[PDB]
Amino acid sequence: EDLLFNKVFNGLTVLPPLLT
Amino acid sequence: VKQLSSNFGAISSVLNDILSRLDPPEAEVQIDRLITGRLQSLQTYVTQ
Amino acid sequence: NLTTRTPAYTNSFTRGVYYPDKVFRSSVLH
Amino acid sequence: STNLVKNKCVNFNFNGLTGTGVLTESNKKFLPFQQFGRDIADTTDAVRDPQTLEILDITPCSFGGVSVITPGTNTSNQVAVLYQDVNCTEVP
Amino acid sequence: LALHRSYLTPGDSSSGWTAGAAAYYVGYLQPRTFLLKYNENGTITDAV
Repeated sequence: EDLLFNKVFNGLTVLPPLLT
Repeated sequence: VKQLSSNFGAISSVLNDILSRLDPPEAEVQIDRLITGRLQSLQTYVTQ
Repeated sequence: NLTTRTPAYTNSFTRGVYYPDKVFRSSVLH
Repeated sequence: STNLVKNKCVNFNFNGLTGTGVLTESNKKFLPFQQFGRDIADTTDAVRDPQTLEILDITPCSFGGVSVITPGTNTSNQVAVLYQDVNCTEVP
Repeated sequence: LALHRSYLTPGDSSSGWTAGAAAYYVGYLQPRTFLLKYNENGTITDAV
């Protein structure tokens, strides 16, 4: 998983995901 | 965000300038060009 | 006036680029 | 040439560029000719004050959507409100 | 271009001149589209 994760304004907001 | 920098046929792409340098009755034609244009860009993001 | 003066072309290799505007952009390709 | 204010959401008109933002000290090193600084997407995120030639960052001030958490009207009329994306020092 | 007149070659007004060393290259400009790469300090370090 660590190997996998590492390899991967104005009126606009990005809401956070429920399951961290 | 880029479509916020396109005139759509008004004098300017900045709402402050259209309102500041024009009389209130004739600015409404120019804002209505931006509002029809900016609304079309948001409808395309939501459909896509 | 002047007297007794005794054209070729050379390639301009990637020269003549001038800062187009007074804006500052960092780490951007514009 | 009205005096500068920092760390408050203040409308600003500099030498012909106008926006509303909180202006703070900037670490950006502007070359001498450059007047404003733009980030990707054509938004002005830096301005150099003409009077003292100092680079000041511009950051939009807070805007988040209040949401209301309700136990349900039948259970209770208590509610709790989430002001999204706001450090809780600017809510009042 | 500066023309050097010297005691060495008085000659006449036309012949009182020394070339010395000079080189000038004139290239005209045309409308073009260039992608300019700006580094961390804001210098244009490349273009295509």
